[PDB]
Amino acid sequence: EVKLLESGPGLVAPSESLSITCTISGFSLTDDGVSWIRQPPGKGLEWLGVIWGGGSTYFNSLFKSRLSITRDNSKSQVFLEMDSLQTDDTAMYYCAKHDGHETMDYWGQGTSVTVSSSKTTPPSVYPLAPGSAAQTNSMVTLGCLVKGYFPEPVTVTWNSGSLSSGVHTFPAVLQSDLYTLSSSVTVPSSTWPSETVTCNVAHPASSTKVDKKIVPRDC
Amino acid sequence: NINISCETDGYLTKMTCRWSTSTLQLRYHRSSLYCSDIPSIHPISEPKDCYLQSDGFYECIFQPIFLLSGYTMWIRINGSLDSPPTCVLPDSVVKPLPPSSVKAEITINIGLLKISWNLQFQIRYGLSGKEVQWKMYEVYDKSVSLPVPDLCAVYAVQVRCKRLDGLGYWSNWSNPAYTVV
Amino acid sequence: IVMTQSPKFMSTSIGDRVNITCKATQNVRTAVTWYQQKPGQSPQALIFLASNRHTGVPARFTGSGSGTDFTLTINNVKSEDLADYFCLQHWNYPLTFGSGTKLEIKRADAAPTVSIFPPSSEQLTSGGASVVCFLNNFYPKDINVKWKIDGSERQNGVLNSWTDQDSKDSTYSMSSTLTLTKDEYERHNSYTCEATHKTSTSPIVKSFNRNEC
Ligand code: NA
Repeated sequence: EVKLLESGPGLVAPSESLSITCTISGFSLTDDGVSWIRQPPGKGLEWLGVIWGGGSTYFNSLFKSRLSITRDNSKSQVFLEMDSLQTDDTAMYYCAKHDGHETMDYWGQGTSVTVSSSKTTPPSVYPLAPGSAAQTNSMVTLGCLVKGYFPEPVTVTWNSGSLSSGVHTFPAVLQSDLYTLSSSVTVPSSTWPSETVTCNVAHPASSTKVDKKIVPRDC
Repeated sequence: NINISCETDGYLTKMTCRWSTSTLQLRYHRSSLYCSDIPSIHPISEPKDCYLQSDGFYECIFQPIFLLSGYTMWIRINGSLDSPPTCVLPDSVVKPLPPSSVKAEITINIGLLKISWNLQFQIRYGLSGKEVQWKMYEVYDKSVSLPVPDLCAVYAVQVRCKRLDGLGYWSNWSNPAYTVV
Repeated sequence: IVMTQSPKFMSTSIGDRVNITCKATQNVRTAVTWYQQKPGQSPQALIFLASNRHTGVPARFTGSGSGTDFTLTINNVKSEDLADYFCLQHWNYPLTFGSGTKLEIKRADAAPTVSIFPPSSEQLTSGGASVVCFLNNFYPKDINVKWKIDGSERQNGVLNSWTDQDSKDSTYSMSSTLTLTKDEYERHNSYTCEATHKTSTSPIVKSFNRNEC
């Protein structure tokens, strides 16, 4: 199946450069084009440029003074470079495949890019165990509090993604130039604490991966 | 003004296009689907390398080929002018490979020439002679059995094929097979 | 070339039909693609070349139009259709996208499921104390949360965050976090989260008492 996956830096300081790699599979870069598009917070999508199957490159006039798009066919990678970033270059950045010269058929996952003179800060990950395991409707809720990180994002899973349907992960908030978010998971009371529950938190900008088991409070 | 004609190889690995007669550059626009009722110049295109051959034609190779994508092509001529565009669906300009392992057998007790090797076929056979005198037979089916004036003569046999629906090119004639009895 | 989508938001109900339009400032023939973008996800193609379905897109999505006027129609709306929908023209450079129309889905009123959590040991070791209240799977979006410490209302140090509408049941959820110093947390006893929502005249109240082994 066609897949595109961006790898970028998370954070760029003002006036420095952004480099992103888009690794593709399930097609060849020499048969179709790959574009870069960005989505700034709360704004419309903006096409940055394309590198066509035969290798010609077209850029949006707004960015041609500072973009490069290149590739390495042998490694199935397409590379973006943008120079001299400023605050308003903060955005989610995507690569996307073209189907001939008439549409884009698949998009990447996107990689978040924040432009700021603040420094990368990993989160504290705090397990949230209730006052007791006492049930409501044969259920119990646990959680996870992920506090004081920069830049966005963090991602959270539970039991390595085995627990997904009773989960709510909330958008992050700003609490003193750092982000905080939480996540709740609701499970049958017969399964906790009798079976282990663990929130798994990633903050890629800091290369952080942390697991925190939820431990009951009896003495 | 400039005619571009194209043919897809029988292995379905490429399409080869040719044209003949300022600086000149073949451009193409590939559709996610087919060819519209009326071909047109499109703002989004790419160039192709074409090379002048000894017959006076430029030849350009599209490899690999998207068989079911409509390729609209034209010549950009340097201000700039575009020749009238044409659109081709590569699967429709295939030239199939010839039938292979052609066998030609006369069985005496049966009294027929048996030849063996979605498509239609033409068969041609004649006395193995000089410039052979060819009779031709058409099949719309694997193997056919024809009468011959002389069960002891040696015949030469060739088969070629084309899409049963009549689109595309005929194959070359297969390498001649010779009867044995 | 500017692709204008005038509706920023449109509200529908499960099983209804919705029209999303895009108008180009120039003739883009049929080179228009519609995308769906669900919350926290990448765009995915619905319709390309104005009216053709991308692989796997159910028949209840259709597209029409050519020239400058284009429409995506979503028949028989379902919960998973909760998303942003926007167009692309792919006729000339720069390639340009419409700014999007967010689809919102009406449903029946639903009371929140409330749960309260004391600070972790790990947090208390670090010198901080956050108390968290989850208010899950409710409708509509408007909701009031009050925190009380030993019966007296506190609003300083409270941060609230709402999800988007759920893709399965179209509800909202919300987290509310009250952040204290360890020292202030340790000087009080009773912590309460009180939710008031249109579904009842009485607030939902959850509480705990600070307790150590
Ligand atoms: Na239990």
